[PDB]
Amino acid sequence: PYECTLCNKTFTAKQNYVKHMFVHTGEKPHQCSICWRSFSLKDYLIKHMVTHTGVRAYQCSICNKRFTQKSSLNVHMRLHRGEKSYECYICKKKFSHKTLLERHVALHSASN
DNA sequence: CTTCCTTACGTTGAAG
DNA sequence: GCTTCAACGTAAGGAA
Ligand SMILES: [Zn+2]
Ligand SMILES: [Zn+2]
Ligand SMILES: [Zn+2]
Ligand SMILES: [Zn+2]
Repeated sequence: PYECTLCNKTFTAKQNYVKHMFVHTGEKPHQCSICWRSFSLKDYLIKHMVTHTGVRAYQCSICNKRFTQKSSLNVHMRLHRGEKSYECYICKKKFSHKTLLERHVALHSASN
């Protein structure tokens, strides 16, 4: 029900509406006391502080590799699921089409 | 190729 | 019940 006069965007709650209008003001009052960069919202600065501490709190449950963020970990999860590959049950090689495995399995048949 | 690092939205749930 | 408002979640996309 909340709309931005400028960029014309609707928000569900008032919190994101109030924050969005402050970002428009360009003001950045949340400063990192290590590198002295400023940020418009505190939640942004909280994420920036990881670049100094080096903590990697977001660990994948599969390969156990840790990341600086959850967005970085979310996109990493798109790699543990991908296109399947057929497997010759003799030489254990992989193939990308069934008609390719049938032509290869038929090779093991002719010679033996 | 991945990952870092930035921003922008969202709902949930203590706490007045 | 009605307001925050912090702590998360989702995602995008150039930089490293
Ligand atoms: Zn706007
Ligand atoms: Zn800093
Ligand atoms: Zn993983
Ligand atoms: Zn084979």
